[PDB]
Amino acid sequence: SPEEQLLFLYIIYTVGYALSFSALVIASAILLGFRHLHCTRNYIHLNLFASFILRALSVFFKDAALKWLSYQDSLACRLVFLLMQYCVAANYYWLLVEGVYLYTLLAFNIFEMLRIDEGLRLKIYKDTEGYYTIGIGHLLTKSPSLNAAKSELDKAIGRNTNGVITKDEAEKLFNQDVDAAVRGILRNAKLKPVYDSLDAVRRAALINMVFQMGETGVAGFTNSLRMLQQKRWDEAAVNLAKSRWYNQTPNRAKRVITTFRTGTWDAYSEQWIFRLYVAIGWGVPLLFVVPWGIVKYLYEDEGCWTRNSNMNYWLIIRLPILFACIVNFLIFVRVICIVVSKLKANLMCKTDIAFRLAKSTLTLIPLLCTHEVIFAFVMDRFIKLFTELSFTSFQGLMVAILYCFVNNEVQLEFRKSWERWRL
Ligand SMILES: CC1(C)CC([C@@H](Nc2ccc(-n3cnc(C(F)(F)F)c3)nc2)c2ccc(C(=O)NCCC(=O)O)cc2)C1
Repeated sequence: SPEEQLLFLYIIYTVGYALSFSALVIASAILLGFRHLHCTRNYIHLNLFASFILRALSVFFKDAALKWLSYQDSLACRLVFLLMQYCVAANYYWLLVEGVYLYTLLAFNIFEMLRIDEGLRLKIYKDTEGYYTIGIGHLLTKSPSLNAAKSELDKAIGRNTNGVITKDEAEKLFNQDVDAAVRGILRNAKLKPVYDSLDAVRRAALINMVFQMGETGVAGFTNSLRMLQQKRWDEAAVNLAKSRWYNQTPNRAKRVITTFRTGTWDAYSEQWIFRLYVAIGWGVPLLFVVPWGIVKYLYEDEGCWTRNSNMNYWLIIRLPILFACIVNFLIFVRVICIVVSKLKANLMCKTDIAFRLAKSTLTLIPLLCTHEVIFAFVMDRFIKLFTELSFTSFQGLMVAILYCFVNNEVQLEFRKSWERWRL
């Protein structure tokens, strides 16, 4: 039946956006409700959810305007359609930053963490403590002798020092120091059990302290190390502030403690980067959607601009989305090469955020960007192509699932909340 076909798909479409809207509002409530979930990774999710929520609001508003000159001829329809067009480009660009964020997350590590905290020295320097240092926090000896410090450095570099050491030589010594740090931890009775239990992020925080203080130095934090092993992050965060370490070097300690508390690199992120994501997710769509709207109002205005079959006016909304999809697939491929490298090299376990976030993002990219690429320059079996409306409707639901409901961190919050209720 012809009429039966169009009505049945209308149901699965509206229930698709009904299940998506609900799931996204609930998911967004979860990310906001629990304090522990307040990190840059989840904030990016909340903006991606909003773009799906607003898209659903367009669908419900269009449908709600059917109840009471026709709706096709009205200007209200063109506005709701223009808002819808905005949400779609927002989905694709918030998906872009979702990939860009992931890529940078895979590129940061302990070496990048220490290069920020320790800084870089080109020449030998006698620090406040009496120790001669160079490179990236490479302490030599406390011996008050620049003559012997240069010689002590000569043996530990290979060639004659003179005093000036190149950027490459410093990176070489930097690798030495970090490898020597992890060997210290694993050769310590009090540091191995906790290090083995920490995630890759909180491992870097533990290496960071050993890099500053020392193997036997950080082993003194008996009080903090125990509650770190027990997954009790927040209790250890306040405990680490009551330290000699925190009062001596406060700016560095607060960054390390945040990394312990949250398990993220937020304490090393620049604030302007997240403002550049919000300029891409919400800003760039505005840059091609409004000129599309203007030409389709001055030069092609006929039934909420549904008959988009004339001139270059189709291309100004389809080429920026194609651009977002091509890059999304380029990130898709690049990320996969990085993840399989880090997994093979035992740099990453399948238990880490970087891998689990890749597990979800690598799913959404070909899920949302495949259609746009396959039919790139086609303007426009009937029943079979009617199925695109099913996937686009459920799209928001799947985003809520992969980025919230199956997230391990949120599941911890529900069990931790249920535990408080009993005790
Ligand atoms: C819809 C489905 C049928 C498809 C989905 C499935 N997709 C998926 C699964 C695994 C790999 N994968 C493994 N290794 C690599 C490699 F090669 F290294 F890149 C990729 N890739 C893609 C999925 C499963 C598990 C999760 C998941 O737990 N998320 C929560 C993590 C988070 O968000 O915090 C997400 C998606 C389930």
